[PDB]
This record gives sequence, C-alpha cells and structure tokens, in this order.
Amino acid sequence: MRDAVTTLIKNYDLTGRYLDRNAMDELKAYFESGSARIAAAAMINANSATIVKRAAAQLFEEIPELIRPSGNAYTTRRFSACLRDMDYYLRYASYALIAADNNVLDERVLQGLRETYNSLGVPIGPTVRGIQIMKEMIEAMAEDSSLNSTDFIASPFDHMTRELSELSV
Amino acid sequence: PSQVAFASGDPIPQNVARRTPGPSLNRFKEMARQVK
Amino acid sequence: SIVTKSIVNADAEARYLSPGELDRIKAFVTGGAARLRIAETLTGSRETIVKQAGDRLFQKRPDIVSPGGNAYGEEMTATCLRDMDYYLRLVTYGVVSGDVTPIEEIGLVGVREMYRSLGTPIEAVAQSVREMKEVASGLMSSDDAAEASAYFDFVIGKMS
Amino acid sequence: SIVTKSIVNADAEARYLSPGELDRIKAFVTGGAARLRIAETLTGSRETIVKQAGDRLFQKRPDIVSPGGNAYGEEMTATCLRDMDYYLRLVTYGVVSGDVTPIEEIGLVGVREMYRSLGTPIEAVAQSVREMKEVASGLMSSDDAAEASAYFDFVIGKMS
Amino acid sequence: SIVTKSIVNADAEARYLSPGELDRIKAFVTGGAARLRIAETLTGSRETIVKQAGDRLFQKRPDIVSPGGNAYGEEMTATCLRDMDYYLRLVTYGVVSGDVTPIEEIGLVGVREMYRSLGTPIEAVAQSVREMKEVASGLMSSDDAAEASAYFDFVIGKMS
Amino acid sequence: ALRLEIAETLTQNADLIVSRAANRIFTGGSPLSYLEPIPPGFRPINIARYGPSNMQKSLRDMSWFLRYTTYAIVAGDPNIIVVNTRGLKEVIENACSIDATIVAIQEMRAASADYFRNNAQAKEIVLQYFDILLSEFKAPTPANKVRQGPSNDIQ
Amino acid sequence: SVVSQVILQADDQLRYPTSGELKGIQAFLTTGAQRIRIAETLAENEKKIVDQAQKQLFKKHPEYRAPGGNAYGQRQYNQCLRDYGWYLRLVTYGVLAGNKEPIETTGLIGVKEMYNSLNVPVPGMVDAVTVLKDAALGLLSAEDANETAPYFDYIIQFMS
Amino acid sequence: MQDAITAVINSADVQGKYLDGAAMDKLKSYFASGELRVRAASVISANAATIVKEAVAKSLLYSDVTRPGGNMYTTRRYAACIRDLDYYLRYATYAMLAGDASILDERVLNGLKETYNSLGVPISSTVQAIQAIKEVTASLVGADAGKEMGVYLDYICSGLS
Amino acid sequence: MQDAITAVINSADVQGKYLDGAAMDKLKSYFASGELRVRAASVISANAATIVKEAVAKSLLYSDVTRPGGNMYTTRRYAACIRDLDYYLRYATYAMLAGDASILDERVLNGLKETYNSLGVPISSTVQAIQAIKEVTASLVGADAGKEMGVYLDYICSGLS
Amino acid sequence: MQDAITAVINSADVQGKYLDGAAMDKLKSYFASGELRVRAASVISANAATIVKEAVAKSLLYSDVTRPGGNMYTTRRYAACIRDLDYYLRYATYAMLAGDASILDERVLNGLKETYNSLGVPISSTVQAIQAIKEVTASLVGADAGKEMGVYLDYICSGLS
Amino acid sequence: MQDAITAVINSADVQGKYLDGAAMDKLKSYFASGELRVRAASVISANAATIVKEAVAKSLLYSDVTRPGGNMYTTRRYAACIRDLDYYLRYATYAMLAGDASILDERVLNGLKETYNSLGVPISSTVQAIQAIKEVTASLVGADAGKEMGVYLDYICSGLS
Ligand SMILES: *[C@@H](C)[C@H]1/C(=C/c2[nH]c(/C=C3N=C(/C=C4\NC(=O)C(CC)=C4C)C(C)=C\3CCC(=O)O)c(CCC(=O)O)c2C)NC(=O)[C@@H]1C
Ligand SMILES: *[C@@H](C)[C@H]1/C(=C/c2[nH]c(/C=C3N=C(/C=C4\NC(=O)C(CC)=C4C)C(C)=C\3CCC(=O)O)c(CCC(=O)O)c2C)NC(=O)[C@@H]1C
Ligand SMILES: *[C@H](C)[C@H]1/C(=C/c2[nH]c(/C=C3N=C(/C=C4\NC(=O)C(CC)=C4C)C(C)=C\3CCC(=O)O)c(CCC(=O)O)c2C)NC(=O)[C@@H]1C
Ligand SMILES: *[C@H](C)[C@H]1/C(=C/c2[nH]c(/C=C3N=C(/C=C4\NC(=O)C(CC)=C4C)C(C)=C\3CCC(=O)O)c(CCC(=O)O)c2C)NC(=O)[C@@H]1C
Ligand SMILES: *[C@H](C)[C@H]1/C(=C/c2[nH]c(/C=C3N=C(/C=C4\NC(=O)C(CC)=C4C)C(C)=C\3CCC(=O)O)c(CCC(=O)O)c2C)NC(=O)[C@@H]1C
Ligand SMILES: *[C@H](C)[C@H]1/C(=C/c2[nH]c(/C=C3N=C(/C=C4\NC(=O)C(CC)=C4C)C(C)=C\3CCC(=O)O)c(CCC(=O)O)c2C)NC(=O)[C@@H]1C
Repeated sequence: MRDAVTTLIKNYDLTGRYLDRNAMDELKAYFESGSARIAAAAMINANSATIVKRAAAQLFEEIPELIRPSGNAYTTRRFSACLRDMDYYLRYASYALIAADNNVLDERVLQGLRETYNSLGVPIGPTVRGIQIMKEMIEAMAEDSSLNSTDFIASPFDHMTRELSELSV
Repeated sequence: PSQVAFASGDPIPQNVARRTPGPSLNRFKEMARQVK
Repeated sequence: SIVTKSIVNADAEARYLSPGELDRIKAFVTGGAARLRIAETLTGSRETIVKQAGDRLFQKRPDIVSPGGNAYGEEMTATCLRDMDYYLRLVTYGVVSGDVTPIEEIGLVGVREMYRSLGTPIEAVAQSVREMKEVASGLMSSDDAAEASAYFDFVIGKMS
Repeated sequence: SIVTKSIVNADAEARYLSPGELDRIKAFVTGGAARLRIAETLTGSRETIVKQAGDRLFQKRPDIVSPGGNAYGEEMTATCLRDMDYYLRLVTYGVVSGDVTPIEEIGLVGVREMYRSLGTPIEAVAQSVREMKEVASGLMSSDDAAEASAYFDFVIGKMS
Repeated sequence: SIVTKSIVNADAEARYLSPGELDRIKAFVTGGAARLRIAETLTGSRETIVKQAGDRLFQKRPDIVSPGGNAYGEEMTATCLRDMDYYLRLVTYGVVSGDVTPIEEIGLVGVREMYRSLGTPIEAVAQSVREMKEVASGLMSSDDAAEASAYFDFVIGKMS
Repeated sequence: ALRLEIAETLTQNADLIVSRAANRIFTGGSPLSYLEPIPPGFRPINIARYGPSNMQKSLRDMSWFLRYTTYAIVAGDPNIIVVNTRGLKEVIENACSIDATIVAIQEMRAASADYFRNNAQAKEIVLQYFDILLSEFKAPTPANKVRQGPSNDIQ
Repeated sequence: SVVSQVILQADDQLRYPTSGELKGIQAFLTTGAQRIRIAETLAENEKKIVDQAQKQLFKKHPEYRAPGGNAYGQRQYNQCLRDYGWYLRLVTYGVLAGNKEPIETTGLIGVKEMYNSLNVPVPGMVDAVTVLKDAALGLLSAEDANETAPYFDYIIQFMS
Repeated sequence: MQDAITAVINSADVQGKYLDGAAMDKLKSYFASGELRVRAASVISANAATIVKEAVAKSLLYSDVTRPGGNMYTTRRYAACIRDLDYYLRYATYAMLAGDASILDERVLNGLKETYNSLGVPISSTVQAIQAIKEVTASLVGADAGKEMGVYLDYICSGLS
Repeated sequence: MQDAITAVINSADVQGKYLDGAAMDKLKSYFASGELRVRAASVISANAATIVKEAVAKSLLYSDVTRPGGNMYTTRRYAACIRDLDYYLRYATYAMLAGDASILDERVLNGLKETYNSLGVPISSTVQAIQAIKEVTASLVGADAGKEMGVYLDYICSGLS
Repeated sequence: MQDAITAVINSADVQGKYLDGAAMDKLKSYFASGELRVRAASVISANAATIVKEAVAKSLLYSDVTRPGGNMYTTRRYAACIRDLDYYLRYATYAMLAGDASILDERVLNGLKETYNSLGVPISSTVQAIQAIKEVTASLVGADAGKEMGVYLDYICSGLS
Repeated sequence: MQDAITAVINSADVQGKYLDGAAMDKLKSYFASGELRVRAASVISANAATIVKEAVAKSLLYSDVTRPGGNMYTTRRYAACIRDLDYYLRYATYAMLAGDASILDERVLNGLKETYNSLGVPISSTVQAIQAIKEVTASLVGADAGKEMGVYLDYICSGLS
C-alpha cells in the first residue's frame, strides 16, 4: 500500500526530484491532520460493529427486497455475508483514513469487486448505498464527538462509491 | 422400466411467478391508493 | 512509512488498528516536525553534502578514481557523484517517511547485482554513503544527527 | 454539465475552450446558487409534483389505469409514478449540472426501445412529463420556471 | 465395507455421519442377513463350484493346461485350484462385507505384477473367475445370483 | 416418497400451524390479523406493544422456519437448517425475544407431531429435524474462520 | 510488548530491527512510567470499578440474575465478577506491555467459543466490557483515560 | 457455421469418403426432426419479443439489476440488455433450425465472456435471464421442441459461465 | 454442483413460497425414477471398462484418428482418450443420479472447450466416440435407462459442438 | 483400520479359512446390534455439543486446571481442550458405529500421549474428562449404548494413560 | 469524462435519490473554484504555444533527445513531440476545468504507455518535459492555479510512470 507520505515520495521519485517546498507543505498538512485522523480512527474502532449494524438496519429498510425472497441477503448465511462485507468496508475505511490515501482502498478492496460480486450475483448498487450510509453515520458520530477536523472522513467512502459504482453518466 | 423416464420423458413444467413491485415502492403504492 | 507498516500489520490479522500501532502512529506524527527539519537540512545541503562526501571518498580510496578504476574519468566521476546524490535523496525520503522502506524499494533492492553488473566496488559505495553520513551529521544537532544516522547505517548495511 | 459539453466540443475541434464558452461557464458558475435554489424547490415538491402530474395524466388518459392498459392495477400505477419521480429527478440533475447530458444518458437514450418491451405508450409518458412541467411551473417562480421548463421541454421533445 | 467407507468419508469431511449416510448404514445392516445367507450358500457349494469352474476353464483354455502353460501334471493344477478357491473365498468375504474392500485389501492390488512374475496370464485368471461366476449363478437363484455376479464381475474386471 | 407426503401435509396446514403457534406465543390480540411443552421463562408479547413492522417480521420468520423445515425434510439433510439457524439467535435477540421464539418453535414441533402422528418411520424424521432446528437456534453464533495473511503482502 | 512485536517482525524478515521500530521501542520505554501508573491505579481501584460495572450491566440486562438467566447461584454471580476482575487484570497487563499481546494470548483468542461452551451470551459480555471500560474511564483522568481506552475498545471489537 | 447436414458432410469430406450407412442414418434422423424444428422456429419468430418480455419479467424486473446503480438501470442499459436477449433468442432459434450449436460459437460465444468482463456485466444475472428465457420459450414451443431450445440456451449459458 | 431437489427448492424459495403444486410433481417423478437410475448407475459402474472398449471399437479404432498423425495415435494419447471416455461416462452417471446437468456445467463444460481447442482434440471424433458410448450403454442397460443416460451424454456432445 | 466384520474376516483369512460358524454368529450379532449403534450415533451427533458441555461442567468447571497456572486457564487453552474433547467424542462415535476399536489407535492414539507429555498436559485430568464424557454419553444415549460407547472411551483413556 | 458536477450527480443517481445538502456543498465548492479555474484556462489558452516553447527550451532543446540519434531529432518527430506537449497542456486544462482527471484516464492515459513503447518515445524525457510544462504554467498562472494545474500534470506523469 501507500499512505499520503508514500504516494508523495513516489511522485517526486518518479521525476527524480528532491522534496521541494510544496512537498514539505503537503507533508506538514498531513502531519498536522494526523491527530484528527488518529482520533477519528479511535472513534470508529470504538463504535465499528454498532455502526455497521445500524447501517444495515437502515439499508434494508431503504431496499426492503434485499431481505425478501430472491434478495441477496435472504438467508442468515447471506445476511452474515452482507454484514461481513460491510465490516470489511468499515475496516478499510479506517485504514484509509489513518493512511490519508486511497491506495490501500484500491489495492485491497476495489481491484476486483465488480468481478467477485458479479460472479456471486451480488448487487453493486445497494453495496455502495450501504457504504454511503455508513459514511453518513460516521460523519454524524464524528461531528457529535469533539473532532475539530472531520472533512477527511468522507474521502474514503466517496472513493469507494466512485470506484465500485456504475458509471451512470 | 418406464419409471426411469425422468429426464428423457416430458419435463414437468414449473410455475414462475411474474415479478411484482415490492416494499421499495411502498411510497408509490400509497400514492396510487390516494390517487384512486 | 510507519503508517504503511502498522496498517499492513493490522490487515494481516484482519482487525482494526491496535492500540499499540495507534500509539506508534501518534509518535510518528508528532515527530514528523523534526523529521521535516532534518529532511529540509539534508535537501538544502545536498550540493555541499555530496561535494564534501565525494571529496572525502576520492581521498580515502584513490583507487576508484585512479586510471583503471570504475570512477576514473570525468564522466565516471560525475556518475559516481550522481549516484551519491541519488542515495542522499533516498535518505531524505526515508527521513520524511520515518523508516527505510523507500530507500529499500528504490535504491536497495538488487543494488548488489546492479553494481556487480556495472563493475563497482560495493564496499566503496558503502564508504561513500558513510562519508555522506559523517558530513550530514556534521551539519545538524546531536539528536538530528543520531536520527539521520539510522538511515545512513541502513544504507551502509544494505551495501555491505 | 455545461463544462462537460464545452470541453467535449473543444476536444472534438482540437482546440482550447472558446472565450464565449468560457463566458458561459462563468455565468453558470455565478448562477449556481440560483440553480441550486430551483433544484431544492423541486426536491421539496418531489412527493407532490409527481402526484399532481399523475392526477392530471390519469384524468387525461383513463386507459392507463383502465382495463388492458399498461399500468392497470395499483402496482402498475405505482411503477408509473416511480417513472414519474425518476424523470423529475433527472430534470433536477440536469438543471443542477446545467446540461441535458445527465438527463439523456439515464432516461432519454434508447428509452423508446426500453419502453416498447414494456408496452407503455411513449406519447403517454411524454404527456405525463408535460403535466409534471405545469405542476412545477405552478410551484415555482416565473423566470426559474422557464429555466427548468427548457430542460422539461427538451425531455418532452426527445421522448414524444 | 460400507461402514468402513462411511467412517473414512466422515473423517475426511471432519464431521459425524449425515442422516442419509445413517440411512444407508441402516439399510446395509438390514440387508446383512440376506447377504450372509448368500455367503452361506456360496460356502455350502464352495467345493463343487471350484471343481466345475476349474474343469470348464481347462476345457475352454487348453493352452493353460497344455504343454507350454502353467498347468502341468497335478501340482500346477492343484496350485491353480488353490488360487481359485482363494478367490472364491475372497468373493464370499466381499459378499458378507457388502463391499469389495476385503477383496481389494487381501488380494486385488499388485495381482497384475504378481501373476506377471509367476507367468500366470491375468486374462486366464479373469476367465476362470468368470466360469466361477456362471457356475455359482447356476447353483443359486437368479435374484440371489445378482449380487454374487455384481462382485464376481468386479473381480473379473480388476483381473482383466 | 414419505418425505414428499410429509412436505405436502405440512404445507397443507402451514397456515394452521403458524396460527396456533402465534396465538400461543403472543398475547393481547390476533397475531393472524396481518399474516404475510418446555417454556423456560418466556412472557407473552403484546401485539400493539411490539408494533406492526416487528410483528410482521416475527410472523414471517415463524412461517419461514416452517418452510425451511419442510425444505430440509424434502432434501433429506439438516444442512440447510444448520447453516440458516446456527447464528440467527444473536442477530434476532436484539429486537426479538429468544424465549418467545423458542416457545413458538416448540409449538410448531408439537403441532406438526400431533397433526401428522403417522409412524415413527414417518414421524421420527420430523421430530429429528425440529430437534436439530431447536439445537441450532439455541446455539450461540460461532466465531468466524480467520485466514490470516501469510505476510505483509496478503490481507 | 512492542519490543516483542518489533523483534518478531525483524526475525520474520531475517534482519535486525529498523530505525522506525527502534524509535518506537524507545518511545514505549519513555512512556513506561505512565504505563506503570495505569497499572497501580487500576489495580488499587478495581473493586469500586468492578462493582459499578456489574451493577450497571445487570441493570441493563435483568436476565442473568433473573429467572431464565445464567447467574442464579452465588457461585455464578461470583464467577461473573471474577470474569470482570480477570478482564481488567488482562487490560492492565496489556497496557503495561504496550500492545494487545497479553490480552490476545490470555483472554481474547477463542473467547467467543469459550463462552458459547458455557452459554454466556457474547453480546451480554461485550456490553459488560463496555460498562467496565466506561467505569474505568470515568475513574481515570482525561489523558490517562484516553490512553487506556483503546485497549478496552479492541477487547470489545474482538468480543463482537 | 454448420447444420447437422453440414457436419455429416464435412466429416465424410475430411475422411475423403462417400456418404456411408451411418451418415445416411444421421441425415435421416435430422430429416425426421426437421418439420418439428421448422414449426418451433416459426412459433418463436412469431413470439420473439414477447418471450424476452416475460423472460425479463420473471427474471430481472423490479430487481437489484434494474434498480439505480445496477447494470440495467438506465434506459440505454436496459436497451442493451434487451438487445443481448434478442441476439440470444434469435441465435438459439438459428441453432435449433440448424440442429447444431456451432453457430453459437461462431457468432456469440467466441468473445462474449471477455466482452461482458470488460463491460462489467453480471454473468450470473445474465445466466438467470437466459434460464428464464428457457421456460418462457418452452411454454410457447411445446415439450420436445422446448427441450431442443433449452439445450441450445444451456449451451449459451455454459459459454457465458 | 446441484441436483433436481436443490433446483426445485431454489425455485420455491426464490418465488418465496412452499413446494405447492409442481415442485412436488417433479420431486415425486425424480424419486420414482431414482431406484431404476441407481440400478443403471451400478450397471454402468460395473461395465465401465467394457463400455469404453466397445465404444472405441465402434467409433475410433481403425481410423485416421488412431493411425499415425492422428490425435489418438501415441500410447499416451490413446490412454488420455480412454480416460476422457471414462470421465464422460462418470459424469453422465452423476448427472443421471442428480437429475441435473449442472455437474456437467461446473465440472465438465467449465473448461472442456478451452482444453480441447488448445490441445487439438478432434471435436467430431470425440462426439462420435461419445455417441458410440451412449449406444453401448443403452444396449447394455435398456432403452429406458439408455435414453436417460443419453440425454446427459447428448448434453456433453452439444457442449463439445 | 477395520470393523467387526472386517476383523472377523481378517481372523478367518489369517488361517485362510472360509467363514465358519463362529464368524457367522459374530456377524449375526453385529448385524443385530447395528440398528442400536446407528440410533446411538445419531443421538450423539444430534446433541454432540451438549455432551462435551456437560462433561466439562461436571469435570473441570470451577477446577484447578481452569485456575490460572494450570493448562486449562487461558481462553485459548480452554478452546484447545474443548476441541480435543469434541474430537475424542467424534472418534468414540466412529468406533461405536464401526464396532471395532482399531480406529482410535489408527487416528488418535498414535501420538497423543507423547504430544501431551511434550506440551505438559495433565494426563490424569485428561482421563477424568474422558470418564465424565463416558457418563454424559451413557446418560444421553442409554445403558445399552452407554456401555458400548464406554468401551471405546475406556480404550482411549487407557491409551492416553 | 466526468467533471465535479457530473461526478456528484453520478454518485447521487447510482443511489437513486435527489441531491441532498452534501451534494450542494460539493457543487458550491466547485462553483467557488470555478472563477479561478476559468481564469487559469483562459490564460493558458492564450499562452498555449509560448508555454510549450518555454518547456521545450528548458528540457529537451540542445540535448541528446534533439540531437541526431535522439527520438526528437527528425523534423517530423519534433513536430510530433510539440503536438504531444500541446495535448498535455490542453487536457490538463480540461482536467482543471472539470476538477477531475477522468478525461486524462479516458483519453490521455488510455494506452499511452505502450503507445510510446511501440513508437520508441523516451518515457523519462517526456516526463521531464511534462514537468517543465508544469513549472512554466505555474509560473505563468500563479501559485494556486499553478499547483492546481500541476496536480493534473503530475497525474499524467505518474500514469506515464
Ligand atoms: C501382437 C502385436 C499382439 C496383438 C496386437 C493387436 N493390436 C491391436 C490393436 C491396436 N494396437 C494398437 C497399438 C498401438 N498404436 C500406437 O500408435 C502404438 C505406439 C506406436 C501402439 C502400441 C492400437 C492403437 C490398436 C487399436 C486398433 C487401431 O490401430 O485402430 C489388435 C486388434 C484388437 C481388436 O480387437 O481390434 C491386435 C490383435 N494381439 C495379440 O494377441 C498380440 C499379443
Ligand atoms: C477421445 C477422448 C479423444 C481424445 C482424447 C485426448 N484427451 C487428451 C488430453 C486431455 N483430456 C483432458 C480432459 C479432461 N480432463 C478432466 O479432468 C476433465 C473432466 C473430468 C476433462 C474433460 C485433459 C485435461 C487433457 C490433458 C491433461 C490430462 O492428461 O488429463 C489427449 C492428449 C493430448 C496430448 O497430445 O497431450 C487426448 C488424445 N483423442 C482423440 O483422438 C479422441 C477424439
Ligand atoms: C421475534 C419473537 C420473532 C422475529 C422477529 C424479527 N426478525 C427480525 C429479523 C430477521 N429475521 C430473520 C429470519 C430468518 N433468517 C433465516 O435464515 C430464516 C430461516 C431459518 C428466517 C426465518 C432475518 C434473516 C432477519 C434479518 C433481516 C430482516 O429484516 O428480515 C426482526 C427485525 C430486527 C431488526 O429490526 O433489527 C424482528 C423483529 N424473528 C423470529 O424468528 C421470531 C419468531
Ligand atoms: C407512467 C407515466 C407511464 C407508465 C409507466 C410504467 N413503467 C413501468 C415499468 C418500468 N419503467 C421503467 C423506466 C425507467 N427505469 C429507469 O431506471 C429509467 C430512468 C431512471 C426509466 C425511464 C423501467 C425500467 C420499468 C421496468 C420495471 C422494473 O424496473 O422492474 C410500468 C410497469 C411495467 C410492468 O410490467 O410492471 C409502468 C406502468 N405506464 C403508463 O401507462 C404511463 C403512461
Ligand atoms: C460475567 C461478566 C458474565 C457471566 C459469567 C460466567 N462465566 C462463567 C464461567 C467461566 N468464565 C470463565 C472465564 C475465563 N476463561 C478464560 O480463559 C478467561 C480469560 C483469561 C476468563 C476470564 C471460565 C474459565 C469459566 C468456566 C470455569 C470456571 O468458572 O472456573 C459462568 C458459569 C456459567 C454456568 O455455570 O453455567 C458465568 C455465569 N455470565 C453472564 O451472564 C455475564 C455476561
Ligand atoms: C538559420 C538558417 C535559421 C535559424 C536557425 C535556428 N534553429 C534553431 C534551433 C533548432 N533548429 C532545429 C532544426 C532541425 N533539427 C533537425 O534535426 C532538423 C532536420 C534534420 C532540423 C531542420 C532544432 C531541432 C532546433 C532546436 C534546438 C536544438 O537543436 O536543440 C535556432 C535556435 C533557437 C533558439 O532560440 O534556441 C536557430 C537560431 N534561425 C534563423 O533566424 C534562420 C532563418
């Protein structure tokens, strides 16, 4: 994987450039926001399972057919598979928030999702909808918490949505 | 002898229910009820 | 990056980030300011550091610059200095990242094979990096010199 | 978006954006606040605009809910209203983005082929879009009603 | 045996026996009395079966008994009859076990190379097992002879 | 064949069995208003207190339990019941009473037994499959397999 | 401890610990004083903490003490309190070690089936861990509580 | 491509032989089945669009595939799905008339799985739609013609899978 | 893989209801044919080597396939073709006893075309061999079970085509 | 391995003799008791977790091994011990269904004693847990099945000793 | 290509719901940046040729690339290199206006790597040239607009990597 520091290092190494003033500024910005990143990661670590449960317990009401027959969460086996996928999404969002980079989000989540989900018949729309619901819950929880900076939290879930979604337009 | 005629015989046709709107369109169903 | 290592260690067990790894991340983020100070000193002194280290190397090991040596000739000397600059830049990357992973990935994987192919004494290259370490540690405080010494020593070990 | 259309035309002609195109983008970025206002108004009247438009459409074309029609039964009428809402949402997206392309790529391209398979009357759907347009004009100011009516009329023409 | 195979499969799958496997074990146990009766008939008619099979085989394949073959005088014929009796007893063991596991374990593996080492034609031994099969089937009732045939033909195929 | 008659019979009065379970389990009204032996400590559930959506979920789940019991009997193995029941207790306890579920399942088993009661070779299988269902439902949700990453490369 | 993690990673890579790992070990050695302070504060204030946690948990879960529960006997209520004491002891051990390894190897791995074999509800025990962590945080100072909280959070994660 | 007659002819040709007894037997069997094949082809041609309509209705309507975010949500995507089903129906009809599945490989299956993989299309969902197409065709075609059409549709499903 | 039982239950569950009127019809037909199909499978298992023997004798032996330059020329290729014939017979038995060819799809037709095209196996020769296998099995087991196995054998043949 | 039937067959075969009267009536007894063995095994498999739970509850709950310092204290060690007990139960069920005790030496008693000695596992407590499993299974299945199960359980305990 | 507006609407439509407050937040942010984006675009459009002239002078001119034996030696290859620099600047302007590099992924970085590989284009030289273009553009357009443009220029460079 590559965090923000690693990706900036790779970018400058590509042209064989020493770390210039803009590179130092971006590094300083990441290093100053690291406290808020760690705080948000601690919060999501504390409330991970409950957040995923709430996300599903809103998503299945948004899309009732995912628990009705022929939906892809019908069984308890299917329901646990859906919960495992959403927990995967939350864990990788935590990882991406601490890393300040979506490279992990691509390397270990998105690089085969459409292949796997199409192979299993699993819908790729309700998945991103549940991801966005998780992001909204996370943002509300962080805003309630004493987090001075919270704009970065929307980045990983938004990248998940953009990469795993269908190109409607 | 003819009891083994499971697949070679005439297949037993099944019934597939036509798909119908579900709870994801409850708002529109209620809108239709009130537009009645 | 320490962030990379901690996130990878967490994912290898499939858990969220452990308290110890979060502690390590917080320490890394706090020390980032000193990291950038060291890195900026290194990049600002890149010309002087490389020049002085090259002079020290060409004095201690005149064989490499004498005729029949790998660095003999104006172009070969310039290329040796350019390699010194490359390793100084990798040192800066490691300083900023708080580890030696960028140095490993860019300029310490297969370096032995590459320098064998080019005909260079890997011990001479390690000596050049050691002199770069000495010159750079002469240009900063005690703690910062000890901090950069870790990356310099890592390069020395990987080369020899 | 209007930016996307200008970029596409400029790329097709292999040239930078025209000064007039840049001026149009400038005006659009300035009027973004107003267009967001119209979008919010439509989103507020979402559950009533489509309802009233369906009222008018059913009173104009009783065959739709009459026996043998494409939307006979409450379930089919609800599906008709869901298409109603989909078209209003497309109009919202179009007025927000300033371009009809988000409208066309979701609910205009191949729509006749898509609805032939369903047996629905394309002319009926166009009349429905018309009725939605009058409902919006009622629940909208004067000028912004014309601004949204441009996109509504585009949808109406491309569908009917 | 069926029970042996069930236990082996259960270990390989790491769990107890399924309801269907228990059902098949129960059915095998119920039919065990019948199969034991079958083996009782076979062991009652063991001597005559071997004698008739041997003389029929000698008549049908004179090369084995004629000069140049493995049947010379009395000692070679006695050894062949001992082998035939061994195979009849193995078939009886398979009948009582309900599975060809005892036959395979005692003798079905390496029989090809063993008869190759001894010069015995494996086709001839399979033929002799065949005539044992017809003689036993004639000596027993038709429906009874079904399972005896289902084991004899397995032995013949393995010895083909 | 016998499994088929079992399935046909249970499907024949699935409504009756679920109704007689629901009336026994829930108190304060008619559980069947909007249908879609060892009671440890339970308390009957008020219909109005539980609410429309929750009661709908519970009724659907009881009928579904009967449906998979018939499916498993037809298939011949309790694998479907085990896979769909071994973890459901935890996911259900959050807003659904395990005691009420247990008594409803026992009611279903007793109803099936009394209604069919044909033969041990025809009824002991039904008894076995309800017993497996109850054991799986009483079992707490097991821990997950964890394929740990072999190294830093693999998640 | 973090020393153990660093040395294990170095052994796995077949190399010495890196600069970042060494600095993390140094930071943990520095923070050992506050680790110790965690140790004495928790050890000497367990009793009130455990009593408050048990009373709050059983108020939220009036089943285990109630009929149809798990802690009818005083032997079972004492067992639940003993589990609190053991969990908080493990939390102190983990905080002193700096990472989660003592908790993982003493009361985390396999604890789900641990309490499934005893019919103790895992959600009930995770709620108990939540209330215990809340009591400990309330009884500890703000920075001290912030340092101690992640270990309890990770225990909650592993429980469920 | 090649029908059954073409297959027998090509086998005899490649062996450089005249049509022997076995080739005559195979040709006679195809000639026996020919009238039923023609009847089924005419029926399916009469009811082409309808069969696809009820196929999607039993399979993909009001589903996650046709919800927003699915691969069949947009009007253009739905038209593309309908076009795929139209090709599948027409080519299964052609294969049934020819008595051979070689036409499917020549036209449809030679690159179609790579096509859907590059398109992101769900092979499981498309297989479900084709499976529904099987019964919707069987209803209008009969029993043995239904079996033949189902065989060719199963070939399509195997190619996609 | 799957069988008729699981296919019926899957259809029933996806429709959401119990096995009402035709699921049990198909299930009772399957159970009725079960004993005869099991006997046929036992006979085929006993006669496995023989059936391959007569099939190869009828179709492949004394042909350009076996002669030099043919894909069944060398001893290793002969053994591979025989092993493939045993594979076809075994999976035909599996499909017969499971009531569905989904085992054929997942285990036989998953990469059959790829492997055979990559190797160079004559598709027509393999189809003729499988037809000979089907005829031998039908003769050895009876017309009823012969056809019952022949449906899956012909499914494999069509997949090859 | 072997079972009752396999063992009697081997006993006859070592002398190379046909099935005599003793082998006959031993097979009769095994066949008669097969139904009882199947019933007991089915009950044990149906309630398998409960036997281990109750055996540990009446054997090592609130005990010194569960106390810290023992080999049963930590959650990981407790899970390993319960897994060992469950596998011992399953192997006892396999032995009872078989009618022969060779399976235990085959799969379990090869190295469990010495491996527990290497790991410092208390063999006496292991034997006590095995005995408690004996009473639990005897109570759950019945005295007739209880003695038959306890024979193999005692074999396991003696081998571990 | 997807700009910021179409990206937000796409994220909305794949969810099926109208633009909530967050969507309007993103749109207002984009419109706020729009004036700076348009100013930078107009300045770059006016100074199109001059920027490429300065970049070529800074990086490629009087080098081995432009001397004989270099890929920028022949007049036709010089003109092609200049046209490529014009592509990079224009598509950087497009990405700047749209707030995304989607157009870069669709058109610029779409087969570019192996296109240059087949043609023999020096990847490092072209990357250095793109960096010179970025530097000149930043100097000519301002610190903030220069950084914003350099984001897309660096995206193109890293893609070429
Ligand atoms: C004396 C040689 C024995 C004997 C021979 C025999 N062989 C066949 C038939 C075939 N023999 C082969 C063998 C090979 N083909 C190859 O390409 C290779 C390597 C070069 C070998 C070893 C094959 C393939 C056949 C099949 C027929 C065909 O060629 O198409 C027969 C006829 C068997 C029958 O019933 O058809 C015979 C008689 N027979 C004996 O008894 C001698 C011990
Ligand atoms: C008669 C069968 C034709 C024939 C056969 C032939 N096959 C091969 C090689 C292979 N066949 C397979 C096929 C399968 N293996 C499986 O496991 C399955 C499902 C159970 C199938 C369908 C495979 C995988 C191989 C290669 C690997 C292997 O050894 O199994 C050959 C050999 C080709 C070669 O030259 O290497 C041959 C000759 N040949 C004919 O002429 C008949 C038409
Ligand atoms: C409570 C006394 C009754 C009850 C109510 C209830 N259930 C849910 C949610 C779910 N129930 C299920 C059911 C099943 N899963 C299966 O695999 C099968 C067959 C074995 C069944 C019957 C599932 C999957 C869910 C979750 C998805 C859903 O919404 O259906 C709720 C809602 C809980 C919540 O809102 O969070 C309620 C109130 N279920 C019972 O079993 C009791 C009889
Ligand atoms: C209402 C004004 C008219 C009408 C509507 C009607 N539509 C359907 C079914 C569908 N309509 C669509 C259309 C769209 N889906 C999209 O995603 C888009 C853009 C966002 C459009 C335009 C689709 C795809 C369907 C299929 C149903 C499904 O999604 O499952 C019906 C019912 C069809 C049926 O068979 O049930 C009806 C009645 N009918 C009229 O008569 C009105 C004029
Ligand atoms: C109290 C919070 C909950 C509760 C407690 C409860 N526990 C038991 C039995 C045991 N608990 C343990 C504990 C541990 N095992 C380990 O390996 C560790 C980690 C280091 C711990 C903390 C053990 C060993 C047992 C069994 C052996 C023993 O007690 O010595 C019970 C007994 C249940 C019964 O007797 O049926 C109970 C009740 N019960 C609740 O409801 C609370 C949520
Ligand atoms: C002199 C008659 C005119 C003139 C010349 C001039 N040229 C340059 C710079 C370059 N000229 C070329 C041209 C070519 N390179 C080739 O390989 C070929 C084809 C075989 C041609 C025609 C190139 C590539 C350059 C770039 C510089 C470089 O070589 O690296 C200059 C200098 C421009 C500057 O400012 O650097 C000049 C002056 N100028 C006139 O006014 C005369 C009419």
